[PDB]
Order: sequence, then structure tokens, then C-alpha cells
Amino acid sequence: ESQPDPTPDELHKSSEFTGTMGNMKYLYDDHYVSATKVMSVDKFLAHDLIYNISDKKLKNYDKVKTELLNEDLAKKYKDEVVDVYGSNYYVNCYFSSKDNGGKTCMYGGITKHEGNHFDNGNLQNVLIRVYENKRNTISFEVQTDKKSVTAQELDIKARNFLINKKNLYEFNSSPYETGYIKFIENNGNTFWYDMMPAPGDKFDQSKYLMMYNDNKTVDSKSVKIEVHLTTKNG
Ligand SMILES: [Zn+2]
Repeated sequence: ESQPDPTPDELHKSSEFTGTMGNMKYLYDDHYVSATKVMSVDKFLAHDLIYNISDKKLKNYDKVKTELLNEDLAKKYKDEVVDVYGSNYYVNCYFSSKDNGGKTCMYGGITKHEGNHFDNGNLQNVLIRVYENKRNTISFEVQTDKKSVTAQELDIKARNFLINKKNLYEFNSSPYETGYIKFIENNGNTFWYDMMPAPGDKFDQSKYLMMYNDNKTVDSKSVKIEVHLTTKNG
């Protein structure tokens, strides 16, 4: 059923990462694609959808391609009016079938608009508990207007806060050696994401963000979230 917690040896270690941690920071530091009530207009590969979404803030794009885990998911949302929220990238973002106004790429992040908001139009607060070397040091809330929200949206908001509050990611490296965010649903199901880059000297943004392609959603009103960091080295 649910995924078992991380084994000690499998968590990515920042000490084994030789690239620029700033490239991971970029993906979560006040960085995200957002849109409401849109419908896809085109496709590239069988598992993706293309939307006309403009970079409101910093005019960097007018088109967005989101890749999904499979062809079924893409077909399911193809003609639906949806809301979008996710972390985008530009390096190795591929479009056109020889040819096929900037463009940007991302994974998952879509939810149906209809019936997915709160009656009183208020926002739902989600508590995030932070653990450092097995100690709950701080806890804070992030918000969403969606009853059923993607795990990606909640993750992004949580890391954005920790970047500023705890300097989660810096340009050169990170004060933490290990890190993973865990979700606990009200039906008992659990799952987690590794918050550190794979070992080596070159961070692959596209490959990392791919973990969101399942378009996983959770009930904002009842889900629990825990961030587990260690400085177990230094
Ligand atoms: Zn909506």
C-alpha cells in the first residue's frame, strides 16, 4: 500500500554532490507556474499537454508543457477546464515536431476546477512540522484554495519558506546533509520525496522534477506533512 520510510543508506547526501546547489534553490525560491480555468491546446508526446499560460510576473513565457506519468492521465485531463501549479524549468525543455514568445516545461500539477474550492471561499491552512536530527524544532502553515491539492503545490510552498527561514538551499551547498518531505493521508497512506540532489557534479533539473509526473493529490483539509532534515555529518 503505502511507501516505507527511507533506509539510511538511500537518502541523497549533499556532501556527495559537487554541482551548484543554487540550481536546486532556483526551483523553489519564489518560483512557480500558476493558472486558473485553462484547457490544453496542443500536445508533443502522448503523455503531455500544452497550455497557453503567460508568465504574468517576469514575462518569460506564453506557453507551458506539462508531462504526465502516462497516456491515460493525459487523456483524462486533455479536455478538462483545470487549475495549474508547479515548478518549471528551461534547460532541456523540448517542444516541436520539427518546428511545431518563450516556452517553459514542468511535470504534473493539474487539478479540475469545478467542485474543488471551499464553500465560504476561504483558504485552507496546512501544518508543516520540521525535524532536525530527530527533533521537532519548528512548525508553520502554508495555504491553498483547493480542497484536493497536488502534493507538488504543498511541497513547493513548504520549501520556499524553509529557504528563507532555514536557508534550506544556498548557492554553493546546503547546511543540511540529508532531507526528505513525507505526506500522511487521513486513510493511512504515506509517501515521501528526497529533498537533495543526486550524487555527482551536475544537477539535472528536468530529471529531478520528474518525480511529480504522477500528478499526486491529497485532501488539504486532513493531510499531515513532516520535513526530516539531518546535519548528521556537520
Ligand atoms: Zn479553480
